[PDB]
Amino acid sequence: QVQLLESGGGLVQPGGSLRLSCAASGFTFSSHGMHWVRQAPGKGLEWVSVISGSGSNTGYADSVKGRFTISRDNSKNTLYLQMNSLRAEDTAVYYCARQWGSYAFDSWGQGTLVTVSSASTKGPSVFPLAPSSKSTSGGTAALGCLVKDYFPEPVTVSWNSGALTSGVHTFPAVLQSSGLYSLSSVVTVPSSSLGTQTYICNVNHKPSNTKVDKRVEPKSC
Amino acid sequence: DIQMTQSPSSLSASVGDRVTITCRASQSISSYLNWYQQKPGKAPKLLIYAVSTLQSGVPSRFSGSGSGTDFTLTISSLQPEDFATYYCQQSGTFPPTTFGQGTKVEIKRTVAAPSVFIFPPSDEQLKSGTASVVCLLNNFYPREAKVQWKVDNALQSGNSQESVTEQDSKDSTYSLSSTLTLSKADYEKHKVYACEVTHQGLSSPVTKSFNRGEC
Amino acid sequence: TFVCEKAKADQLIQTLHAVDKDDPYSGHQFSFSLAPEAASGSNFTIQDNKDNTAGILTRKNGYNRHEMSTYLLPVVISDNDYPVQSSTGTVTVRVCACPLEVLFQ
Ligand SMILES: *[C@H]1O[C@H](CO)[C@H](O)[C@H](O)[C@H]1NC(C)=O
Ligand SMILES: *[C@H]1O[C@H](CO)[C@H](O)[C@H](O)[C@H]1NC(C)=O
Repeated sequence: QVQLLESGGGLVQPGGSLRLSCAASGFTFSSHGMHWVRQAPGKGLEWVSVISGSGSNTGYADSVKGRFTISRDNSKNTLYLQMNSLRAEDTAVYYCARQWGSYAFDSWGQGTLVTVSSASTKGPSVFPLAPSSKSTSGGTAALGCLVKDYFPEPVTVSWNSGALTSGVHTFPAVLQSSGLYSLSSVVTVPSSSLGTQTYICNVNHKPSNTKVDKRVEPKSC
Repeated sequence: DIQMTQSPSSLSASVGDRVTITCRASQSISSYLNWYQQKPGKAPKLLIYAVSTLQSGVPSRFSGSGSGTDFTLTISSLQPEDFATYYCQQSGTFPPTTFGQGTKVEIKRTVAAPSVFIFPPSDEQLKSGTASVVCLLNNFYPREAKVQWKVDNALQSGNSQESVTEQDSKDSTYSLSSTLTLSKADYEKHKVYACEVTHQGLSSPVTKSFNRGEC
Repeated sequence: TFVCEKAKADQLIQTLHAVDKDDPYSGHQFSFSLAPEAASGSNFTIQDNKDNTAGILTRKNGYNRHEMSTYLLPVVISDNDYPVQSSTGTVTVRVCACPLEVLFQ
């Protein structure tokens, strides 16, 4: 039913500009106040901006006033957030949210990450974490993928194009001293399936347009 | 702005426990105090509206009360699915609207020892000058685990980075990934790469290792 | 509406319907809540069904006709716009030994 689909996030340099969008469906769009709420990595919720159903009445938090502009296209059922004069402190996951009553938020988008940095986009190197003859601790074996040296966040990892979900652990990225990110995605599978089943990690780093499908095979030594 | 302060910032509780999350306002607020549940990697979900209005599909074990400056969210019988960070929000003098800092709720569970696995650097990575040695600690409880890297039985420090997953939705365990980063040159200098694990679930530490080259 | 004396907690007693005579094409959704004066420590819980209906649930186990025979629940219906507009309808709940329209203007 009620859906809020976001787009537009990514890397932008300090002093830069970026536009976010929020496509709405499943409800009368023009009947709701629409908002932007952000969450800096590992931090709390910060309300950013409001716009009335008509699109005539707008509001801003003091932190974004004069730099950001909220708008809506009711014919296209789309909410926008035009960000300008972007600062390091603007780096957050930005959510669009539908107003419920007196400014509570009942439906939210999936979020879009906005990274404000002078550093360049770097695609990741994808290496296998092969299941060994020793790693077969009984009947359960572990295998994975190492997604190394990328910038900025985020990366997405799926196994066998979404077919494999159970036993999967995609770890939070770690920032290395090189200013580059590194994460690992692992899956525990039965040792008895290594000869029969193919294991491929589908790595996607949208900022650099990197799409890697790495086949994880037990090493022949 | 009106500042909202939650207590505690983090809490750990057992299935069946009556848990309370406090929300204090920097000034008296009316009744526009709302509660959210945010699961890891998800957007917040509205649970309670205007101090006490229960939302559709929200279990009746969730309830709210309070007035003036002090508000409460009560989970009368805690369930494994209630794992999330909870936020209070004041929305009665809008704009702006302000949120509490969040309360992470963790689910207490029986002790489960980790399954330890060690991964040698790939040949693809070695061909580029770097060696990343990965150690996996899978499905354990509690969160507190000690991972020690040993190269030829000598304890390593400053060359590793740990990363821990959030509580598993099905079994309330954690998983941890530790990476030991070395130059190809330093990696070629030693033979046995060990990952030693200390945890409440293990009578004595568990070591997983490999000798460089040989299998 | 009414509540029984031997009524236990989390019991549905009535369903409220938010009506806007000025909304022929069903474009408006209404948010339900108890008015500020009744929002804390009530003997009833409002559950917003999110479809212009809300349930009135008992919040306590047992009601005594002698202690309090009648409850006046002030129910707020609110639009979802900026600035927000609300309406209030008082529901009378009676204690007994053993559908409801709220208009938006
Ligand atoms: C109706 O009354 C309730 C509580 O008595 C709220 O104050 C609500 O905001 C009121 N609505 C209007 C339009 O004044
Ligand atoms: C009814 O309930 C009390 C007083 O009667 C509330 O103040 C409310 O605002 C009243 N009015 C209406 C129209 O429900």
